[PDB]
Amino acid sequence: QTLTPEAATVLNQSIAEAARRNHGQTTPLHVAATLLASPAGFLRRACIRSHPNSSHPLQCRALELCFSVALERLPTATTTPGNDPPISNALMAALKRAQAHQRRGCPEQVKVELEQLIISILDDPSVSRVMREASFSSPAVKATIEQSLNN
Amino acid sequence: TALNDLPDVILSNIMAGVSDVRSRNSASLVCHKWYLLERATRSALTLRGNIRDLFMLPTCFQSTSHLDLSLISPWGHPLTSAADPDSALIGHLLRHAFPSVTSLAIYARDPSTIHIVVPQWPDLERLKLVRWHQRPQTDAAGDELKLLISECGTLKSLDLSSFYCWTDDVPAALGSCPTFAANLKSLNLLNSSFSEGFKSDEIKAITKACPNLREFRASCMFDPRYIGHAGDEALVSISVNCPKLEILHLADTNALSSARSDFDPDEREGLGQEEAKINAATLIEVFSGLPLLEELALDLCNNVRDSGPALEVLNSKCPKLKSVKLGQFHGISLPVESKLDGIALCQGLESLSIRNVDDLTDMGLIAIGRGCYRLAKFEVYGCKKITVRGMRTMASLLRKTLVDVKIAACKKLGAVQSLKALEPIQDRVERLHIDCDWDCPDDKTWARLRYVSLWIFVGQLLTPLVAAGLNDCPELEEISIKVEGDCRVLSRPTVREFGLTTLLNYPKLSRMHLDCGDINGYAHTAPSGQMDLSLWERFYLIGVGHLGLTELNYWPPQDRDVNQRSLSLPAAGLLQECNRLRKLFIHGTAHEHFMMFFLRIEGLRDVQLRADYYPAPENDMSTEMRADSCSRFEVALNRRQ
Amino acid sequence: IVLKSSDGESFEVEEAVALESQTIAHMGVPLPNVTSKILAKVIEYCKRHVEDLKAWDADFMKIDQATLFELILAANYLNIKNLLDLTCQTVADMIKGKTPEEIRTTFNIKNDFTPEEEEEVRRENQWAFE
Amino acid sequence: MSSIGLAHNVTILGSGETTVVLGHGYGTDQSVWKLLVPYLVDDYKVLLYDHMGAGTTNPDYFDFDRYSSLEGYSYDLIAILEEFQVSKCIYVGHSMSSMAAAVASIFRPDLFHKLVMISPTPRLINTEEYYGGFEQKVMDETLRSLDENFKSLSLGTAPLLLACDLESAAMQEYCRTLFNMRPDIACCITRMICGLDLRPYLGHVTVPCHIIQSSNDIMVPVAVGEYLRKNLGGPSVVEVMPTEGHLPHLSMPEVTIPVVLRHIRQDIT
Repeated sequence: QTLTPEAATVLNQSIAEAARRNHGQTTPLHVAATLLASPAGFLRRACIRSHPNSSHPLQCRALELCFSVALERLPTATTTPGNDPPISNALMAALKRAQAHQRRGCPEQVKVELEQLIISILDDPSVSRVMREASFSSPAVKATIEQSLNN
Repeated sequence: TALNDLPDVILSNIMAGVSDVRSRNSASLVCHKWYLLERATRSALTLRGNIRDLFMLPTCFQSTSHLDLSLISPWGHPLTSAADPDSALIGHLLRHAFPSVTSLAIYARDPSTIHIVVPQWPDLERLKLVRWHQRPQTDAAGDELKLLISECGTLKSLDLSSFYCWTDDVPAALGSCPTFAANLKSLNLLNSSFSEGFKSDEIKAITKACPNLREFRASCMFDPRYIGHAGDEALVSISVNCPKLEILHLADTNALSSARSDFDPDEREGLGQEEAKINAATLIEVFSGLPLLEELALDLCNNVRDSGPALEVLNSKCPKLKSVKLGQFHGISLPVESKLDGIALCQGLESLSIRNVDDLTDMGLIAIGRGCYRLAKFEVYGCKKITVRGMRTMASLLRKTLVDVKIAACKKLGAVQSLKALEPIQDRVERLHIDCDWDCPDDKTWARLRYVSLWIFVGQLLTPLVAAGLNDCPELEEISIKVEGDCRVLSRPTVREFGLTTLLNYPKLSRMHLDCGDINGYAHTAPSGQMDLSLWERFYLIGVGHLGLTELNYWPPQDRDVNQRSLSLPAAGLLQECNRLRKLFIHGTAHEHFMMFFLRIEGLRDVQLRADYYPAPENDMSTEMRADSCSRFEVALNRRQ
Repeated sequence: IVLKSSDGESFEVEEAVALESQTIAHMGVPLPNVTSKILAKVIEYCKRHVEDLKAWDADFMKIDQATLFELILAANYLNIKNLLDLTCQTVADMIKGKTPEEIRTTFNIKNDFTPEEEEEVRRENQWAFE
Repeated sequence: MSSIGLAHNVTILGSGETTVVLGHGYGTDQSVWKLLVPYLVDDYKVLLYDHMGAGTTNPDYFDFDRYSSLEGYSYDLIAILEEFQVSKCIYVGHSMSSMAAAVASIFRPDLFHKLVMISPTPRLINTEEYYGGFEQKVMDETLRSLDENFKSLSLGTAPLLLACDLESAAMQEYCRTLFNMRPDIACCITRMICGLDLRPYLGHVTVPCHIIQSSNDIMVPVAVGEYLRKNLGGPSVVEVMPTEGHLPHLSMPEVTIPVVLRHIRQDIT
């Protein structure tokens, strides 16, 4: 309930994706792969802007590949799909980082916006490790997002 | 009970006690809990990497409060350049990787680097700027320093002791914003790279802009031959404008040189040896205006005579005084009969550094030792009249507290005489400096000696050191050797090697500084029948592989005319034989072929070429260093397994 | 003042020694969280602190690892800053100068790091000048 | 940029249509020109580079088969000139690099407008009828020292033999920089230089040459210059300057630089 309607929307979409595969826990990989979808999201433009080699379109789709195959390495859980798998402790750490980053950006003064959520998820070690072997840099795309936020 | 079962609060407390970076890295590999504790506990980080892969920066160091970006490879490379629009991203990058930075050290090669990186942390409290390269041209004075003044800034400490700039840049920047200058609680301008020190007007403006300075260090010009030299008026203005000073370090630029030929009055061709514009009454007024002073340093390259009354006033007017460093202050101790006077009345001193006192005699040393009975560190330089008897008696007087002694440039006190003088404190002294002078005419366990500093003239041998008296040092761990002189006039040494194998006498020796940077010779071409610097590097580095050194700092000798400090083939070959090396820092230049010699050392981790001298090589064209060579060397060293 | 151990043993404590511990000073006075040797080992150090020091401290800390753990637990319970910090520093000195496997051997810690995790942590560590 | 420009540390400075290419001698790098570049960038486009044997280049890129003869260096120079779109360049080279430039001009005359040579020599070893360098037995000592250094480095020990240990007191100056590379590369380059002989090819050089020599030089005889003026197939001029040492353009700039500039700017030869 501490998220904006768009952040909550993408979070429950990731939850639905996790329940489809019955893969134990809603890892940050699920929510990040959900970010890769929904082309209106800032993630696509950030990824194309960050890497000059990423200007090639299909390479961006390979990111989903680098998630999908990684998502193929998760043993499934013996539970009914009509339930919310317990979000991992790494996911909670990511959400707390998102809340903290939102807090530190307004010293004068909490619903987390989409972009901070994306930055926090990219901060996750597993997502960054997935992106690294795909030639993508999580720090680079985070910096690109944060610079674009200033506009 | 096991450690893992303890509450996490005391686990954080115990992990915070581990300041060794290597052991912290080891501890982070124990388990997940240990990894989290180490990552959330680490407070200081010195970044190690290349500019190219800065976007491979880890984000696990979210709790570091002190960040040092001055050692990013290539050393001195511009961290941020206006030629690349993406350089701004670097700012954000750093701001996102280390959000809790309160102290920052950064190599400020270009103004854009400052303007983009420094304002990232509004809570920044301490800032250190490093630049040994040339000053970029700006429209006015202090334009690059004006970039420090951020809106949400609260900078309290500014350190420019390694930041080369014009002395007009500091007052220009400090006068552009009263709030920034008023918030400063410390200001370090003690830079030896200034061509000439701060003028009198510049000192007045700096002090007037910063009325809240608790610490003030500056490289000033006291030579009266120049126009605008700092004198009595500047000191009085310092005392008036900054009544809260606790540390005051004023030195002539030449007094900060590494080479003794630049500040020693005897080794200068008649330079110095003339009175400065400093009176005893002026010093009395200055000391009266500074009640909170705790550390004082007046290291001048011009004489200040009959300064005894001022130092007597120091004791009564500065009760908190603990450390005094004097340069060419004469009449400091002139005892008559048995009454103490001068610095001998400052009974509260804990350390005292003395340089170039003509009046000082054995009785002066006796008076200093008898009066300053709390003295723990004593340094004397260039006193021609003191002898072994006075120094030995002074050491006996201070036997209960004196643990750090430096005896340099004393004509009647050589190596043997210094070691005989320090006999009463032989089992208590911890740090020791002597001059390796073997030509001075006229139960032995250094139980707690831990650090030895040696100065020796070029072409002399190290072998007599053991015979000098420094024989049994079970706890000696680090030795620093500095060699100075002009070898363009010397012939080839008759003895093949300098004698580093002598240091095999000390079983616990593991760290060394071999500073040959103040040797002037011929780099790649000698006129005729002369020897280049490679011969001397071989002479000095033979046997360095036999020592079990784990850390080594090497300063290659320089060719002053060509302004190069290149590593030579014998130097690289001999450093290659040090198998047990862990850290190797070379303060010069070396091309790729010689740098690749160091890959044979299996345990070598920290290798870098640090040209921390002025002027540093400006670009890859002017020297044999290339950015690609450094990057390839780093990649080859990290991938070693 | 007389203090009582968890097992029921009773010891005598000086007023300044009692004020050394924040918990004791702020509060018979039983102590059901410390053993008898805990008091027997902390009393002399507290008395000396109320009153050569380095040698006496080195002789004081020449104890087994389990005893040192009991001491740090007791200091945490008593909220004594000096004793807690000193003993934490002593235990931290055991960390330095050893490889991770040696640390696990000394402290009997199970290794749960997969090789990929170890590689990642070493890659992160390589960014620090040691 | 390109792979060729990165392998040779190519730097382009200055402006103007005329191009001056600076080729350092063996044992040094482009930095040896750091005193001459300021006098050129205002009215010339200066190209600096390091040949593959230089200590500032990647030792893995060194090809022992290709750089066993001067043709490898000539082809590398031609590739560098063509990669950066340089034509009718003025080549200023030090000893034994101007030979590579001359061979390249033989191969590609269009690339070179003039050649400025500092203490050049078509052959380093003196024969019975040729007095244009050093005796074979005096280069034998240098080769022996380089072989010893390579052997010692192979076994993991320090190479401790220097040019200052040579006896001739002129080989000490001439081969001072040959001990400034990796020992195996140094051996290969020194053997290639010793075996080099460009006397037959001198008649095929058509570009003008500006030979610059030191007065009564003890290392490379001045007579060589006259010999070159007899065998070159194109216009040639010779000048003598009161300098000494192997690197006059670095150690003695106040005398060498005016001569080099004069020969660069004057084309009549």
